[PDB]
Amino acid sequence: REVALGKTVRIRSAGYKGQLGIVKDVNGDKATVELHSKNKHITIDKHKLTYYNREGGEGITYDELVNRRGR
Amino acid sequence: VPSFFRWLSRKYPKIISPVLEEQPQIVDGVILPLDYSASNPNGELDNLYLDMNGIVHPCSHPENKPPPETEDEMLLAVFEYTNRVLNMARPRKVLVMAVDGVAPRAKMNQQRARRFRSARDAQIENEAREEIMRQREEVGEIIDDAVRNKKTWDSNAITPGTPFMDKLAAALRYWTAFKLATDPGWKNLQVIISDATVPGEGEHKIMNFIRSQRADPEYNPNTTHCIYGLDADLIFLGLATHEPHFKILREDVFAQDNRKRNNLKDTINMTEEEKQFLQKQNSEQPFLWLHINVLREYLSAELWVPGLPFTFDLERAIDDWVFMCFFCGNDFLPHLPCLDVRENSIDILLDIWKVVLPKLKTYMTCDGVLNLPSVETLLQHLGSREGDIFKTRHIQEARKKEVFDTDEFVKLFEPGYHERYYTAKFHVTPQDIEQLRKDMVKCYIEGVAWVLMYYYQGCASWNWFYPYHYAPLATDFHGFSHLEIKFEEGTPFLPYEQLMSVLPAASGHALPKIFRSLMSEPDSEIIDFYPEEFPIDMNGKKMSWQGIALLPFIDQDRLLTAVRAQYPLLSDAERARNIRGEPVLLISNKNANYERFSKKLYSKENNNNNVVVKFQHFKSGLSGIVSKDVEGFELNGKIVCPIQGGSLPNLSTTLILKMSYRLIPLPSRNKSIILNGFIPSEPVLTAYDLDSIMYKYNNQNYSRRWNFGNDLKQNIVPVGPKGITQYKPRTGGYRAFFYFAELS
Amino acid sequence: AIPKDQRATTPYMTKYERARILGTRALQISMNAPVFVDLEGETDPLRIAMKELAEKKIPLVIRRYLPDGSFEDWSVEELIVDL
Amino acid sequence: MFFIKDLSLNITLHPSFFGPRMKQYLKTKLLEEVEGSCTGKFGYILCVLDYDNIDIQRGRILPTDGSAEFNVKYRAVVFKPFKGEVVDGTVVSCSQHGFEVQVGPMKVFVTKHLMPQDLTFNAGSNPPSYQSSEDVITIKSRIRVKIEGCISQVSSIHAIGSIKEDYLGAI
Amino acid sequence: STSTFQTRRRRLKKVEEEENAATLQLGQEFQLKQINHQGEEEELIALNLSEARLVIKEALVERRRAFKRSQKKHKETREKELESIDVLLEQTTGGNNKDLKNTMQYLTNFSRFRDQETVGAVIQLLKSTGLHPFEVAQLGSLACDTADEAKTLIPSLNNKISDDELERILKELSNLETLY
Amino acid sequence: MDQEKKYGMSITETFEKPQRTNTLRMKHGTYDKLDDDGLIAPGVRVSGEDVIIGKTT
RNA sequence: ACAGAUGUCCUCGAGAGGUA
Ligand SMILES: [Mg+2]
Repeated sequence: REVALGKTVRIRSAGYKGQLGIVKDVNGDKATVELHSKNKHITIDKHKLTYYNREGGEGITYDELVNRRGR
Repeated sequence: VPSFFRWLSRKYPKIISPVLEEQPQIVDGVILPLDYSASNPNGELDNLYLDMNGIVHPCSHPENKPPPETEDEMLLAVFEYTNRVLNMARPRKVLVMAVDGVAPRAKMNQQRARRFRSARDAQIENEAREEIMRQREEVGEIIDDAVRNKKTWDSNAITPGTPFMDKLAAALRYWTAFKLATDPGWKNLQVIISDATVPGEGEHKIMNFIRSQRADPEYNPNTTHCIYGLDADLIFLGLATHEPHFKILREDVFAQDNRKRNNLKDTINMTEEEKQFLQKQNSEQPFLWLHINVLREYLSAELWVPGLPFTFDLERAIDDWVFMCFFCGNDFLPHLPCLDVRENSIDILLDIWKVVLPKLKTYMTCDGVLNLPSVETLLQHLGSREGDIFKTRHIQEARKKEVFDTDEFVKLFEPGYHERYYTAKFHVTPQDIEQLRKDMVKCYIEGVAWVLMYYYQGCASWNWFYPYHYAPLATDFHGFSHLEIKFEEGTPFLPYEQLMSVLPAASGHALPKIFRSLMSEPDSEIIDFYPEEFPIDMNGKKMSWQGIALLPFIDQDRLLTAVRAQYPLLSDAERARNIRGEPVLLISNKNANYERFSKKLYSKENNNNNVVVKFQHFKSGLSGIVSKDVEGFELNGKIVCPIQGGSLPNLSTTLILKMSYRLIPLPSRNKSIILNGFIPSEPVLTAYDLDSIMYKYNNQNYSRRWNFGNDLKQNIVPVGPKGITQYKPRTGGYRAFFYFAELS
Repeated sequence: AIPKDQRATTPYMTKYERARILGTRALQISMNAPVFVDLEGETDPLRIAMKELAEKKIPLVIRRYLPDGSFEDWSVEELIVDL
Repeated sequence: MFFIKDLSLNITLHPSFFGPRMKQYLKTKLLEEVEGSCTGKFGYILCVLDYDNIDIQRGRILPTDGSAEFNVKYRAVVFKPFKGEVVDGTVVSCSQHGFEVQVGPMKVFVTKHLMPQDLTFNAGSNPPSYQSSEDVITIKSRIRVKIEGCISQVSSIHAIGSIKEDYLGAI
Repeated sequence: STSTFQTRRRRLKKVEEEENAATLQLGQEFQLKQINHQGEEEELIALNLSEARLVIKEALVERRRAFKRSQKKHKETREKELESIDVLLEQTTGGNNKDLKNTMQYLTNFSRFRDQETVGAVIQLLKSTGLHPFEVAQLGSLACDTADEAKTLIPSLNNKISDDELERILKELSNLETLY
Repeated sequence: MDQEKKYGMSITETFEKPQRTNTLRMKHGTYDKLDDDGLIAPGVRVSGEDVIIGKTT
């Protein structure tokens, strides 16, 4: 149901701007996104973080709900 | 356990409740007779409806021990099963007994195929058994001809109109009369019998009876109802009655899935110990409850939509849900190719409805009347969405992979299947594709309207049929925004006409001499409608018995001509069973209205069999119209026991009063409105369950094994009225102020 | 058997007795139970128990068991709390 | 035949009712619990006399939780089916199995092999009754029953009666 | 729920004795000289059927005046007896207590004696003998005509052989019961 | 280290990505990081109880 | 008439190497 599941995302704003990670568990509004360089998990709002492609490409906002797809 | 039961248990877990079956004490070998006037631990019960087919069917030709004796064994088994059910439920107001009878023409389309498939299976298994005996006799052993001639019970022979139905109906009346006479707790109980002569499918009769009991101004809205049946759609049909005090009783199929099924050979290995353990284990059969009052709250919390021009009504919310569930799957129309699993498509259809509701400016259905443009938009949205569902289903089937065969050659996953699917049913011609698509669209719309009317406002056609075997594919009913549906009432089929429309195979011999002679002759006017080899079996996905037949339909005019030709030379005694008949109501000797009935009918008035009495629910209950009995019952008489070898003592007619019962005609259309003065049940749900049902849960994902566990910890749920006031205290004052003060 | 009021134990409260009464009162106040003192802005059950014990307003009875089996009942209010 | 005993029942009072009226709370709990109880050891507690007399003792607080257990000392009328005596009862039901003789708050069952061969089941009369020479028992009739059942006290007691030998009739 | 302390090796006595038969042989818990709550050595009561009705009626009226004064501070023959019993039971006990109606009806329709003086006379007459209170209760509850009928219906009465005083007090009970 | 065991003759484990439908008793960890062969490509960040080798029997 | 799947933790005895 939730689009944000297993898709590589980039953290925007806050103290982790520009970081790359993969969201593992999503519940309610907060989304748990792991970190690549850092071995820790940070929970942030799904709307704030942008969405990228698994292989690589342009980044998009949380408008994936309208598109109902990836990339 | 069926897939539907698993789906409803996963989505709605609290609806499963445990039962409390009393075990009579055994002291010094004797068995203590359990009391009936004692309070029922499962809550107070007033009305109990029983589908007699669902009891007489499993008892006969069972999967463990077939009845060795004659029909007497089956009669004893059904009698003890009914006694056990009555002692388990303990009705206090009215007990209803109904068995399947004459059904509308739409039901023959699938019932005929099912009966023919069962007959073919019986024939092939009999041939295999005969081959087994032939091989066994080659060794040198000798087997008595009685064992060889000991065939099955011929389950196909159990059809309305047969003498077996009359014998069962005669036995049932004696059983209920004996129960009323010998049980002091049945003083206020009223028993009605709806024999196979009375038309109905067993459940539609119950729906008509409950709508007729709701056809009285003084009917109490707080009365409780129970319906017992093995059918899966029974639990769903009771929701449409709009009766909050509803609960469905049925056997625990969770345990019966992996219950005792050992062979009889192993029962003698350990002699007394193992046989005693086995007979103690199977003596108790667990059951479960299917309460609908709790399910109403779940439906309310799941069908809510934020933003709507109209007003959100709970009663109207259930109407679209029940219509959609019937559309997805029912025993009247072929299954849609898109909706084959019937479980995973429910959520897809529900979210489609949720997303289309803001676009529409009106509800789905209005008291069973289908809104044509709204349903057109709904099916258009489904067809737009059906492509993704079809692609996902094809991908799943391909991953899983990695008698005519038709669907395999269709290759629906390849693009351009619109004509490929139709080629499996018709020829490769362009204009014929459009013609058959339009015909299928019209027929499907008419059938949907007919089933909605039948399940909401009763039978309206009695002769409508489905002249097709394959449902149209996705993106169906494209242009149909101009048709107006108006069904015409038709006379119900006669018992012989219905019996031959069921079309039993050549193995069946329930027909009289004339009909079997007209059938078995090679030069028969309707010989084309009766196959012998039956090669019409065709898989079409699924497996085992789920395949459907492809045999040609039966013309009504030819069957009518055949029955009218065979009627004149039939014996008068056999022709005397052609009467449609009416339900028979039985009351105790000390009933509240017994004095009035004995003073009005069967009394010193001595009217010429035309006086009728209409009484209300204020006194005793069971509102309706009573008429003089057409049987041989009379005052100061005796009733001969038909069980013979059952050791049942004879009874007099001064203990039980017998009369013909007629349902009160409906003044207006049966609307879906909660009656005034209805007392809501105790609040049991919490906001946590509301949020759980509002958020999409992927079968709980087995995160903490919450699906299965302390199921017995749910305990019993209180039933019946709770509190004099029918309105919950919101703001207000006085009583509400005191409640707020005592709560906070 | 109960030694009337010719008791011979100590007229003071032991540390174990103080701990046991404090724990029992803390549990009772933690659950929905009446309080016989003026909370006065305290919301921890243990501190409420100590406040109740400050002026001996705890309706608890100590049963001191003799090794033989006899026992004498001592009221909380009559027990001197010096520790 | 009824007995007056000095039974005792233990009630675990919750701390939520640890007020000045906990005594009356225990009193009403004892009334609502003990009345109508079909205890196997004793039988039926029909009623408790001397309500304003029953005394409670100091309640021991359990180590596990704050709930206190009270050992009340009450006295009440107890009815026990017992075994090996004659007793008078009134029928309330009849069937082919037997007649449901009722003595006080009891329903003693008589099986087929209990009564003598001078009783045959029939439904000719208005009440279904066992009819034979010089024996007339009906739905509502006088009958003397001798109890020889095994009671089988498991959270409830029962009784099985006999009609053999004279004096066990209407009289 | 017990009223007697453990004694005489209750833990593992196995089958100490068979359940009570006709020839007396009382049970383990219903033995004579029961333990009294305040003290000890209290004999079993001698309570008959008619005495039970009077006792329960007295308890009912005592509780009736009790809660009647509490709420005030806070603020023919068989036919007449049945109505009075019903209106007394409707609010005194409360709750459900279904079994109380049946036993009250049994006491009312089988009341051998309906006067305090009558029951006083009968138990002052029965206290002369040293019979088990169980025997005297059955003797005063069920009316009897012949000595052999009393012996058969009420066993464990073989200690009386003369049957002269037995006939005398049987006639006394008969005339007292007919004097109702 | 992981290995394939040949039970009997034809009951041999295979390295492939399992699914919630065909396979039974799957682990609580995620499976998206796996590939068609059931082995995760080098250079992919992993954490927790994520499945690295996919084997079914 | 009717009826095709899931419930979360598995080792166990040993051996060896180390930390306070
Ligand atoms: Mg059906």
